[PDB]
Amino acid sequence: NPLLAQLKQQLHSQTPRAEGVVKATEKGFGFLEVDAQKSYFIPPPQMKKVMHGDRIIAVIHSEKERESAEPEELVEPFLTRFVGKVQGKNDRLAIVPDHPLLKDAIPCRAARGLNHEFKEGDWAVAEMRRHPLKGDRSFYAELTQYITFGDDHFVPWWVTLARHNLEKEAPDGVATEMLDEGLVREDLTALDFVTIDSASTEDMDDALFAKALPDDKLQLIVAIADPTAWIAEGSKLDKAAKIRAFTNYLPGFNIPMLPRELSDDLCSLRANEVRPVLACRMTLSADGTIEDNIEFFAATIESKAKLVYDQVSDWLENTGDWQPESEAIAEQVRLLAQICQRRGEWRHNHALVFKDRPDYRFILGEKGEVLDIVAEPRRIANRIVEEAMIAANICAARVLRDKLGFGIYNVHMGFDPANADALAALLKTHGLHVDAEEVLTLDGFCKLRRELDAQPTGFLDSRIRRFQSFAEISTEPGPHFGLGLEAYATWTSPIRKYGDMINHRLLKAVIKGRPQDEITVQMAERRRLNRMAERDVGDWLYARFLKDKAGTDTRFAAEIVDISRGGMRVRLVDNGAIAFIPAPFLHAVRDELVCSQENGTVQIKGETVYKVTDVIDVTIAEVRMETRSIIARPVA
Ligand SMILES: [Mn+2]
Repeated sequence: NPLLAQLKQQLHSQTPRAEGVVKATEKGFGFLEVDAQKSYFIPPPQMKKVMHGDRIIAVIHSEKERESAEPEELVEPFLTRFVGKVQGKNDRLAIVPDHPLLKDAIPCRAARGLNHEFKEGDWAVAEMRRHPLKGDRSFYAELTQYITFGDDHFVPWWVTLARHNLEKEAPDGVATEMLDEGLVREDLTALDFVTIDSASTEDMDDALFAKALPDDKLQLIVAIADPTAWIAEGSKLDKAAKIRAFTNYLPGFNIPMLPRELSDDLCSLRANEVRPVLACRMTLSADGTIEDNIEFFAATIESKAKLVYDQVSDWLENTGDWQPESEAIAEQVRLLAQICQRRGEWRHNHALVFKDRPDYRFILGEKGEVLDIVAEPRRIANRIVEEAMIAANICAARVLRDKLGFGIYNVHMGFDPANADALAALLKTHGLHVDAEEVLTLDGFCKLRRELDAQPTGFLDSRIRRFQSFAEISTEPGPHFGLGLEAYATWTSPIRKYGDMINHRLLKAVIKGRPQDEITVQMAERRRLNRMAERDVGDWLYARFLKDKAGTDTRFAAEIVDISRGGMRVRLVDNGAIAFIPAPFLHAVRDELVCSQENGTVQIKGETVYKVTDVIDVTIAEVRMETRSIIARPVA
């Protein structure tokens, strides 16, 4: 009855359940990772109800000792929109999802309107449609897009773009005429300005200059291209850039935020071409600070030298190759050098000095093969443009703070106020004077940051950094905890950064007389997707580059980046590749070996033998092309 029914329902609700994530491997039974040590065993027949990565509620089935979990509710499904390689016969297609841990092929079927005959091996986008835990018969996906075919060498670029639903083209750009508002655009032409960029860039978005002043003072002029002089709010090209947010840069291939006809010409600041530029005046001295000596003002220049980072850095030491032809550009290089080497001193004493992990560059043939993977050096000329840029992005942050309290600012809070006392405890182990009170305040943050520098290695720094939040983007001004900036505002690259383009329009309002709520929402999101994309293509290419090295005695220095319970992750110093080293390769006696994810150490016979940050030599044991995984072993 009613009666019987009601009883059964209550007996049903009160029964033991746990919520967790399914962790399957190449076995039949899996586990529900509940938490710290709670993991339940999921038996083979029950494994077929769920997918590795699914978040589920399970009924807990009572047994004498070893308990069992029976999948009952799907909380959060692992797959929704995904990519994979198609298989099967004409009318019975399946798709193996592109993920190390999901071997099983999912029945599928093309959408409405999709007409492509899905060959075998075809890469497809799919959307999950059926799940056994939703009362469905079995797993069912819908093929919604064709990416490319199986043997396609360009698989790495296309699949990555498709899985993140990123554009693969520049926006269509009808380039209409240039605009007018109240442009009292000045005249800094005659005075010879210089670009300092890489070898192959057809767009230089920045120019530089300095003046012979009287007593102990300098005068930097940062000159940045004017995209907003042509593009207008609402404009088609305005609305496409809003969607894209950032230029997506990948190994050998970029997806421009803006049409090339601006980038390469109209906005580019070439050689001896008159170009409408937005500039910034400033003065520095022996310590190096600027006050009410900064004006932001539209102008126009005729750049008189296209200058390469290495040629420039060659001369700023002495070498055998290059000489600046002019006495104009030559003296103007000495200018910017003294500027740079003095400007570093203000940020070491009032901010946070940078050590920006060495960008790796892929060198590819016209067919996509990896020839090499060099690491981009940070010589002096790089630190010249870096310095200038840094200083010149600073000036905007203040200005736009005073006029509006609007801007596109980058807000790094530092440590999560939750982990707050979790941290002052940690250092307390390491024996480090950290009052939980001050901590949060910038003064504390940056004073702690100093003490870390004083350490033998970067171990403790790696530790504490599991405690901070991520740099965000906001409309209000904030502090750049990570940079040591009071406030930070980017206008350095309006051509690649919508934020910097929005800043430009705000920077125009300054000279003259609020970016909407969800703008930052999708600016953050695109930067994430852009970062994952770049990383995923690189993972493919590393696997291809290193393949022939597997089983060989080639050694590679590798820094240990993360310790897990089953082993440790290293990044090869020379190329940046990430490899895994399983624990039975670290020591032959398992009970003698401890890997703590939580302590960033590996102990052998009670002692610490490796820690996050260490640099050891490794050989390449295995490279799995299907999954792009690289296994390494320490040199013995
Ligand atoms: Mn540049």
